[PDB]
Amino acid sequence: TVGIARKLSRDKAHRDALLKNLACQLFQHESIVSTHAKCKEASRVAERIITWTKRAITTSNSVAQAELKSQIQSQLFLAGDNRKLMKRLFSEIAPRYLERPGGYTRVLRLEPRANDSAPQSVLELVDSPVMSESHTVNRGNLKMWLLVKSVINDDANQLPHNPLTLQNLHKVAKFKAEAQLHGEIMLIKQVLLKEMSLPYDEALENERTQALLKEVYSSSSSYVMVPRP
Amino acid sequence: AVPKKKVSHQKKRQKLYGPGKKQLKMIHHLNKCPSCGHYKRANTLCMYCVGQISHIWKTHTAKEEIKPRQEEELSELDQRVLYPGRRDTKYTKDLKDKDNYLERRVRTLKKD
RNA sequence: AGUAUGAAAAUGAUUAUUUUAUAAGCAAUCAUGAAUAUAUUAUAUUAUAUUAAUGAUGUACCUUUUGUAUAAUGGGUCAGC
RNA sequence: UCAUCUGAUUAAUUGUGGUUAGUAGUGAAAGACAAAUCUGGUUUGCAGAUAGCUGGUUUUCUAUGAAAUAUAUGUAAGUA
RNA sequence: AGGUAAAUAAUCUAAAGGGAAACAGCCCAGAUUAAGAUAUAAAGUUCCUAAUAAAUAAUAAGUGAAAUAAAUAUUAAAAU
RNA sequence: UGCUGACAUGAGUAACGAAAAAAAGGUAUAAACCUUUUCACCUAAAACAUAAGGUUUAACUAUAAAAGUACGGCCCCUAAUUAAAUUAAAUAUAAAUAUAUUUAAGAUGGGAUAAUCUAUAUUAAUAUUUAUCUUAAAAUAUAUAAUUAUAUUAUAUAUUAUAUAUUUAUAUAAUAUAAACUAAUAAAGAUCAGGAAAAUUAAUGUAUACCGUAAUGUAGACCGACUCAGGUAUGUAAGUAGAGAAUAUGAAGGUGAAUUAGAUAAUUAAAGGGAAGGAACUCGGCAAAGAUAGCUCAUAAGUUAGUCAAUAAAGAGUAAUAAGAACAAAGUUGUACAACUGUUUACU
RNA sequence: AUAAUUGAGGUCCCGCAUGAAUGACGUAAUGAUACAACAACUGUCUCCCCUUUAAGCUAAGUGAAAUUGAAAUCGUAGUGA
RNA sequence: AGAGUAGAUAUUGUAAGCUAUGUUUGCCACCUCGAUGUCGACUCAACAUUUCCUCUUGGUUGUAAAAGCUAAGAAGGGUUUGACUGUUCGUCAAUUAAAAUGUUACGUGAGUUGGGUUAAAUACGAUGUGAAUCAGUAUGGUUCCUAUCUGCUGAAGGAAAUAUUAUCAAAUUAAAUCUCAUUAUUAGUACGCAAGGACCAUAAUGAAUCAACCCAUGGUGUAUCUAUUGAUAAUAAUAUAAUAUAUUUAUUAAUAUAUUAUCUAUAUUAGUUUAUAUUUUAAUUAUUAUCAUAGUAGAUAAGCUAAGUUGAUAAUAAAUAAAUAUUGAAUACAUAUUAAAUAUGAAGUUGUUUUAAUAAGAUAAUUAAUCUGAUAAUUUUAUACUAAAAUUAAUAAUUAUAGGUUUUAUAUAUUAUUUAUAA
Repeated sequence: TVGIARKLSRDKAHRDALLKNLACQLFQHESIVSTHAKCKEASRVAERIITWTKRAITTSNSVAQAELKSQIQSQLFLAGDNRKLMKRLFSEIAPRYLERPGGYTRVLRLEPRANDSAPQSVLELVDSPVMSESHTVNRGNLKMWLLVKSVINDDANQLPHNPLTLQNLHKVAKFKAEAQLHGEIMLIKQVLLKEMSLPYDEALENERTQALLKEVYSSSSSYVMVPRP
Repeated sequence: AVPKKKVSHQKKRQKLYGPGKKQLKMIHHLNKCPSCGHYKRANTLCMYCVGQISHIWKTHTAKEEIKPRQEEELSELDQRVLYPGRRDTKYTKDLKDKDNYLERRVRTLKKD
């Protein structure tokens, strides 16, 4: 009751409802901006919900599965824009995370908001699809977009990629088919380059992407450690 | 409960500015953004790049505006007859001039 | 509640000089190094000026009182009246 | 304000309007009320009421320099 | 009784200075403006803190050394 | 505690005035504005109609449309009441003026017709309160020259069939729900004995004045020096519950606010829970605690005879057996004093 | 009556200084009046503990107040209106 | 003087005498008389010692013992809970080793209470012709303040450092701490006529106080699970209906999914609501959610707590107070020294012990492909903010801060009528 979670200056009933709302909004819009503390708590709920959904999907035990389903239902507000949220959770969202052991969200810190000095953050779903089956781009996966923008900038400058950038790319890849990842990167480039107004010679960009993928995939002192005399 | 004397210039100033707690600190923890080579806070996203990405998302993931057929195919004269102009209130006018009271985000300096 | 003008003060910030982190009180005067500033006879071993090294001595003012540092009284401070 | 307690068809509660007040009405009577409060409102005027009381009373220099006693005083915080 | 009632003297009151640790009234002494050599007053002269050296007793308790506490007991000392 | 002005100090301190927020987008500008969606609070209201009041506060300047019938005013008439008014000599009086009478004013009240729409004009004559019981009657069972039975009980409407007039007209019988509530009715209980004041036909008219009309009204749009937890009149006021406008919820509606974000030390307020005690506290059980139907029974002593006492207390049945909404319901007795129900120091 | 009672009730009557419409005395009923007793119940207490919310604390925004001779504002003894 | 068997000085102590004290009742008016801290309670104590108990010790025909009485040293520790009373006080009960006496603006409210004394109402006895009055009695009755300075409690930053840093730290200093009870043995011994009844000393209990801790116990637990009442709003599944795709098929049936929907309209004599017929496609189970004080109730992990657990009273020793001695002159004697030598002896003292503060000293590195810190991020052992501390791995290497996950365990409450696989 003290120390188990953030209190967030709200009465228990209100607080829980707020958290549910945040979770619903995260599932609907695959990224959302909010205050840092709220985002942190919301992540805990959303991740829990995702795991329960995964458990329901997997389990052979019928009673267990039913219980998981009931728990998931309890943890959401299913109305208006979130009428078919349960369906989405089972069919669209939870199947992304079957291999991933936890860590389905990422809270990314922003510059604190000016009017309030409140620490601001971006709660968002990990490995959200950047491109739907229709020829559009999807709202979400901000980190990936940022990475690709950084890559583009490095290419423009004719500089080597930073170790941190490479590490991030590797992390992104870990639960991604290589060809799919490449195609996503290419798609992101097309939009990003146009926005920034750099020229998109396609074959060269593809080659660069391929090169970036290759280095990611193929893995390759002051004090001396000496035994006791 | 109540101050016994007029607090002097010295004693108010040493109270306010003497302690380091009360002073402002240099923001040493700035560093370069990898997407655009500009200043940003450490362990923080660049507000320009994330803003740009948000804008891109908005432009792509855009719910189409509902233009009713009957109003779209009105004649100009007919439209004027139906929906004439009006004097807006002082309050309304003030609300309309958003650039007076609404702060757009500033761009940081380019890192060296 | 005219129009100018306005280096009037109180008061804010900043800087410069100078002093100040082992020293205890009307915060000044006097003594006395020191640092700095300016100086068209500093000839200088100069002069003045600014400045809480430093030591001595130093119980705001006013009213009212036999008698006040008084823990009696009035005043936040300056300008006008 | 909240928690509580009490009347809740009556000597009830309240709306609109009127009447009674500054020697002065109203008062199931408390010096209670008469426009944020009365042993008697407010404004204006008398009017610079009056104050043996309290405070204030502004530059400089010079020379002299007290008393706190006696007497009388509805006088003893005053005045001769 | 820092009391009260007068008498008398002085100071204060209205008097700055030196002394009495500090000090309205006590001890000295009266600032016209300086200055600082010469006498000094009251009071002091190991240090703080201006400035000294002696004789002769007596004390041993820090008595005492600028705010003298008694009847009485004791131990001494002279003398008769 | 001189006055006026300026500016200090406390101090960037306390505070930002009951509160539920989220997101996404307007809008690569939004804690604070708009839109959408989620959540929430109010709901015999924070809703919908209104009265009064007011810097028009409004969905606004291209602006709050009225011949009258669930429109008000204006207008007609009065109440309380008012009045340089009124009546050789109305009476009285330092003046002012006062009184009495007349007369004119005075809404909080009265006031014609009307959806099969309605016609106000000029002229001639000539209701304090309170109740709706009983009983009786009509009706479905019984039973079918019965007793029970429990409900029905004055009104308002359409329909059908007639019947009278010729498809209107009206009468006539025929079927037809529970609860509220309402209006016209009737007949009726008490003592506290219950306003004022403004013709008729007939004839002839009637080319329809002005004024309020927004929004706000349990409030940020009036009164409170403030966008002030105060004050502020009226009818409505989903349903489901219930005796009920109590209490829960809350369909719809309307809100979510001139501070946010974190944090939740000591400490204070407002709550919840608490082992063994059980008033040991303390001025004093102050505060808090305590409810074994709320219905139906049943209910003592005393006594002014009034279930006053009394909602008695306990106890009982309906419900309940581990417990498992809110709301009403909070013991008894002695004494002083006052009979009572009431009144009083608006702010000790 | 309590373990134990300046309270309470009953009673006594050298009534400091009761007494009859300033009404006397005694009941019932009533009382947000006052005092006391019992039961029941309790965080009132032994003895406090824990938790929830609003502050308090920190960041951002706006931004008071009484006060105030001037302050370079220690302790103790002594001192002194 | 006089008690005290016999004796003034075991204990007693008149009248007078001399002081002290500076608490009280006065007295003085010298403070302000804008000092309530309005006199009592509570909270909190600090201080004195003029010692109540506890430790040491003299005397005590009035010390056999034990109780005592009395006096010295001694303030280290400790010195109470109720009934009544506004009460300080006192009486009383029950205790305790004892229930000391004070000072501290009759300690203590810008910290509380407000019962008393206390203004405006009021009545009672008495007084006055009366208004009113009273040391009378009685019911009632409004207190404020966000801390500026000093001070105190903690906590940081800055800093000068016998000159760095990381770290380990001593002397000291600032504090704290220091007990006490009871039974048992020693012992029914000493001692006594018995009746009783020990010193010294030691152990075991306990007491009070302080400290730490959460393994258990109890508590709480707006973590959470289960149970349940009332309204309400969902999601799903299905039924239905319609639109839009797809499509068996031939526009349209059909097939499929997707969405959307579950109304509505009219009776029943005014209105309202409900009920049923009418109208219509206008649906009957899983599972949620909110609200109702966390809706109420039974449990309940951690945490924190105390009812609980654990620890501790800090030795030894040094010099001592009072007091008890040895030799011993001055002073043939005598005399423990206010001579020289020589001894004991206290819950006191100094130490010790513990806590904090500091930083002498110490080991170690010294311009940095990895120096010591700091800002930044993730947190907690820590915490108001700070401070402290954990971690910032991703590298051939070697470290998990937090969340998430996962595994075990706990909680909840059903469960073998079960869980999963055969073939």
